[PDB]
Amino acid sequence: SNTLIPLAMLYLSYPQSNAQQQIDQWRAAGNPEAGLAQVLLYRTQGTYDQHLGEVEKICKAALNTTDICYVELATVYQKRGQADQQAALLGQLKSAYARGAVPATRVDSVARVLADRSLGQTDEKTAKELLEQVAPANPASWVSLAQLVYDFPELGDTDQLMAYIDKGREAEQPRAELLLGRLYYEGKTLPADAQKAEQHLQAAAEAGEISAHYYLGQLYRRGYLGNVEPQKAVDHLLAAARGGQNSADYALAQLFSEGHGIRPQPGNAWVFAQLSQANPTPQSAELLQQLDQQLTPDQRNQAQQLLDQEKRARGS
Amino acid sequence: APTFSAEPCCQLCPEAHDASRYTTRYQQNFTTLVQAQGDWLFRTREDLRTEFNTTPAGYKRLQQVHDAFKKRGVELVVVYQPTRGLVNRNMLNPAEKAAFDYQKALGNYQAMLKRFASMGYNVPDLSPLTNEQLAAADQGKDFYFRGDQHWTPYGAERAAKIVADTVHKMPAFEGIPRKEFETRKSGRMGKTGTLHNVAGQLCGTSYAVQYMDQFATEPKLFGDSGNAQITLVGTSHSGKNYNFSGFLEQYIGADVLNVAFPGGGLEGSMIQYLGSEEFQKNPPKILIWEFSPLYRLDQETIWRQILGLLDDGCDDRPALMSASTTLKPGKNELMVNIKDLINRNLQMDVKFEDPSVKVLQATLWYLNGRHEDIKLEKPETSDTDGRFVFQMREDEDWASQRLLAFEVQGPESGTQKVEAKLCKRNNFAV
Ligand SMILES: [Cl-]
Ligand code: NI
Ligand code: NI
Ligand code: NI
Ligand code: NI
Ligand code: NI
Ligand code: NI
Repeated sequence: SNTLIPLAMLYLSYPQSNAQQQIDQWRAAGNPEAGLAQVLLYRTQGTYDQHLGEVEKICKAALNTTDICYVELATVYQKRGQADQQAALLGQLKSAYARGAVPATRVDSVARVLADRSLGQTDEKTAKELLEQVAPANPASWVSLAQLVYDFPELGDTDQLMAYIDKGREAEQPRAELLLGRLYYEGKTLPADAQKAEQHLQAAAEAGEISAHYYLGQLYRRGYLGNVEPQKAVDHLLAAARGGQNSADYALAQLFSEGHGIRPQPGNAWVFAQLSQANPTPQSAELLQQLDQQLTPDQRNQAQQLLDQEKRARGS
Repeated sequence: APTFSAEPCCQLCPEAHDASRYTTRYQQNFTTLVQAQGDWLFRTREDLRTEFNTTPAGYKRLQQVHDAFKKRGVELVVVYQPTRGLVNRNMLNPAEKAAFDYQKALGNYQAMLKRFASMGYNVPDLSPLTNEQLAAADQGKDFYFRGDQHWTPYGAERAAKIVADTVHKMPAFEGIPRKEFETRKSGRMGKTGTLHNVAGQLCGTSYAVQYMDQFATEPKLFGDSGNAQITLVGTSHSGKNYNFSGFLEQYIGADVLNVAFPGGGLEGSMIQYLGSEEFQKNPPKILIWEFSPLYRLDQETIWRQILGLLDDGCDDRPALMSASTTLKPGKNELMVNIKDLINRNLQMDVKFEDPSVKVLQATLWYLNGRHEDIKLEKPETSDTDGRFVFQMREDEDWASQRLLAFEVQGPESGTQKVEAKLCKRNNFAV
């Protein structure tokens, strides 16, 4: 029907109209999408982690009709450390995929849940084994494998990692270019190569990923290629910020403050520290206070002018 | 919509041209700093010198050291670093590029190399590396860091190629086992240069970190190797940071024992190695010695020590006088002489029980109150042997004076065990 869930999405997405009582009426009335709707309510109100047991009840009821619950259950079992229920769920998922009941991308997303360090202890080996079984039928999972091996070197060396990236770069997934850029940037599984980093990050940024912009900005800022390039750093960091990377704004405020080969300009540093406050940190406001006490009132007013002129980023 | 621009900051302030401001001893090695292209800085007195000479006493000592090593069965390869000016003049700004007399400095540098060659030293000719103009494909691989006194690994490699050419033409290289090596980029370093730091505190400014490739050299049934027969003595320039000994192994094709360490200067690494039992039980066929025009080559207290050590100090030898004493604060009279102990035939060997002793401050007493006050200082950047070895003085009339007493200054507090032997020199045998 796709009826109750889009309606709940409407009632929550713009509360210009209760929603929990409407879901309770749809549930007392026995409408089978009531539980999926209340799970959606939990995720949008930010209470999901407080009702994991009921999420399990709902999705274990709805599993055979609503394969997204495979991802939900897995999440619950990763959060609450339940290896037994997770083994059972993965068994039924392998079966469902064999029977043709669940698409390969659902297996991919479950594997990526199993390897999400932010959920608790991961099961990266099981994730690898699922991805390797649906990768031939779902090429995106090659990149998933490439990222898994990258975060978990346990499961593969750099040659293994590159084999994955090559099988996925046949689809030329921009994520693959981003991963190569990060690999040469971070110097973790290989010695850092700023030139190869720059090339693959440039490829990634021309294809969509604004995070490549963050990395390029940092690269020109520090000078890993041999020389600091101030304007390129500003341009790329600014694109990342205008794309939704918060760490970029603070970066720019650092760039206009620290010297290190870049001429300090306190007003623009001010603008960007203020922008960085969207997700504030101690260092953020501390830089902001130092800069603010360094400026005069007329400088502060001109800086507020740029601040307001930059929040006038329509960006939609 | 709004545009935000950024600028590269900070030509050297005019105040750094004021020689008045380099007052401390450290600052004196930077007098004075001049701005060049990019953030290349240069020290006028050391980087842009035109004069590479020493005194006749210096040349006589260098000759004696060569001949003494040769009697011990060691050939020496002198690596005499060309200056930052000589190599990277083309990064200078037009004014300084036109004031620097590169032809005169080049000629005098080559003349000092020929002088070294005249005494028997094997001298790799590093002048072809001066006036560097990198190929387009090597744009960032400058011989020297822009704001620091050390070569980059690329400079070290370029010097190593020439040193290996010299070693392959050397008869001593015969009989030395051959070994293949592989050298790879292994990581990246960031140099906050000394010149940039001094500039920064003189002008209240700040410099970017210069990043640079690090390199590593690995040896590639009974394929394991015996002991090195080539030893590298040197400074921080030969340390792990720049892989000089790695490149030497790679291009010589043989093992190289690296005994350099930062802070050793002209003589620290050498003095510590010569006193070692590695040198006395496995003396090398070839010793490569790395230094630069920065060091005065006429310090008598350095060469009295090196020459005493080349004669193995006072061991396996009858003692003329000996002391086994516990020093206390103040003056401590270790030995009092009858026998005609003639300075020119004598050496002193002093070992402290505590290997952390870095300074020997002592007095050699001769006839009628004539005395020599000595102060020997070990580098504070390496674990050293607590041992001080020195020939008696031989300049002016000193060579004939007769030795009467030897006393040593105690520690500021506490007590310290010391042993001292006075002996005759042999002629640099076993
Ligand atoms: Cl996820
Ligand atoms: Ni922004
Ligand atoms: Ni700083
Ligand atoms: Ni010779
Ligand atoms: Ni050769
Ligand atoms: Ni160093
Ligand atoms: Ni006196």
